[PDB]
Amino acid sequence: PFTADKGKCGLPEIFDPPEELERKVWELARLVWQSSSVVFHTGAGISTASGIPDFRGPHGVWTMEERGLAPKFDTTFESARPTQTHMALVQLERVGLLRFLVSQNVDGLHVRSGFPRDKLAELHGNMFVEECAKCKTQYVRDTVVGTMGLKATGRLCTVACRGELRDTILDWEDSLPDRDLALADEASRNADLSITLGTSLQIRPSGNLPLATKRRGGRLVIVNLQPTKHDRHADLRIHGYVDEVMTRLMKHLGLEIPAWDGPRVLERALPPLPRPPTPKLE
Ligand SMILES: Nc1ncnc2c1ncn2[C@@H]1O[C@H](COP(=O)(O)OP(=O)(O)OC[C@H]2O[C@H](O)[C@H](O)[C@@H]2O)[C@@H](O)[C@H]1O
Ligand SMILES: COc1nc(N)nc2nc[nH]c12
Ligand SMILES: [Cl-]
Ligand SMILES: [Cl-]
Ligand SMILES: [Zn+2]
Repeated sequence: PFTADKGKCGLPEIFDPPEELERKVWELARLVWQSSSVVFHTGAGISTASGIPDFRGPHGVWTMEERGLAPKFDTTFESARPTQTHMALVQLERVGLLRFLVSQNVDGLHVRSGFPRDKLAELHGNMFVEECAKCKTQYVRDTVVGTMGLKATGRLCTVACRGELRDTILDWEDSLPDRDLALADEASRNADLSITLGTSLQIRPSGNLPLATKRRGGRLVIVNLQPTKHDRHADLRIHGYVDEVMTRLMKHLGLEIPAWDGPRVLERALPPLPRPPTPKLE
C-alpha cells in the first residue's frame, strides 16, 4: 500500500500540432464508421477538465506525492459535472456507435452522466455505490459513500435483508469485480475497435484489455497527453485534450453532444436512436 507500485508518474505531455491532430481525428471518425463493435476504455484523464486531478499526469495524485506536493480538486465529487467527453460517450452509446464502456474511474461521472450501467464496467468501483455483502444489491447514492477499501459504510440493506452495505472502492490488494471484468474482457475480445481515452494503461488487467481487441485483427486507438504502456501496439495515437478530440470526432460523425440535466441513473441501454448515414470511405 505504502510500497505499492504507482508506475511511471509525471512523464512529459505530447501535443500533436493542429494539422496532424485534425488529420488523426478524421482517421478516428473513419475507424468508428468502419467498425461493427466499438469499445471505449476510460481513465482519470477524462475527468481532469471537470476539476478532478488524474493519478500520473504532471499534477497527478501520485506525481505530486512523489514531489511532496498535494493533488488539487477544483470540485467535490458531488459537484463535479460530466465533461464534453463523458456526454459524447452517452450519445455514442445512444446512437449504437458504442458497444461497451470500460472505466478505471471511481469518480461516478459515467453513472451520473446517464450512461446505461448494463454497458459500463467500473473495474475499480464507484465512490457513489455501496453493495450489500449478503444479497449483492447495489445502491447508487447522491453523495460519496464515506469509506474506501470495501469496508462497512454504516448503512444496512433495505431489500424487502438488513445486510451490511460496503463501498465498492478496491484497495491495492483487492481482486477486480468478477462480473465487470468478465463483461469488459468479452467486450474487448469481441471489439473490432478499442479507443482508450485519458488512461496511461499501466494497471493490470485494466490497461491490458484494449490489447485483447488486437487479437483477431481489431484496431486500437490511444488518446492521451502522455505516453502509455501500450503506445507500441496502437494503430493510432492522438496526443491532445480528450474534450477537443471528442468534440471534433462528434462533429465529423454529425452528432450533437447532449445536455446534462444533473445526476441521473440509467440501469439498462435502449435500442439505438436514429444516426446519420455513413460516408463512402474507400
Ligand atoms: N484532458 C486530457 N486529455 C487527454 N489526456 C489527459 C487529459 N488529462 C489527463 N490526461 C492523461 O490521462 C492519463 C491518465 O492516466 P493515469 O493518471 O495513470 O490514470 P488511469 O485512469 O490510467 O489510472 C489507472 C488506475 O491507477 C490508479 O492507481 C487508480 O487506481 C486508477 O484507476 C495520463 O497519462 C494523462 O496524461
Ligand atoms: C480515489 O478517488 C480519487 N480519484 C481521483 N481521480 N483523484 C483522487 N485524489 C484523491 N482521491 C482520488
Ligand atoms: Cl501542492
Ligand atoms: Cl467530494
Ligand atoms: Zn441485501
